[PDB]
Amino acid sequence: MGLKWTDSREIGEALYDAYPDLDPKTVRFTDMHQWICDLEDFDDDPQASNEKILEAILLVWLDEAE
Repeated sequence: MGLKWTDSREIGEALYDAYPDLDPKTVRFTDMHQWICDLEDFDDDPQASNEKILEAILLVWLDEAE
């Protein structure tokens, strides 16, 4: 039981927490999925990263970062 796809907010905060130096506008779904799948705390499904799944996480990263 780690970071879950539906739990995009906790993930968004995780991303901004670990990567406050990175701008979520320049971060694409691909790039984000690399780091989010690289997360040691991440534990759900590495393949079911639906676009809107990654998008929700990207959008919340935008929300937190700015």
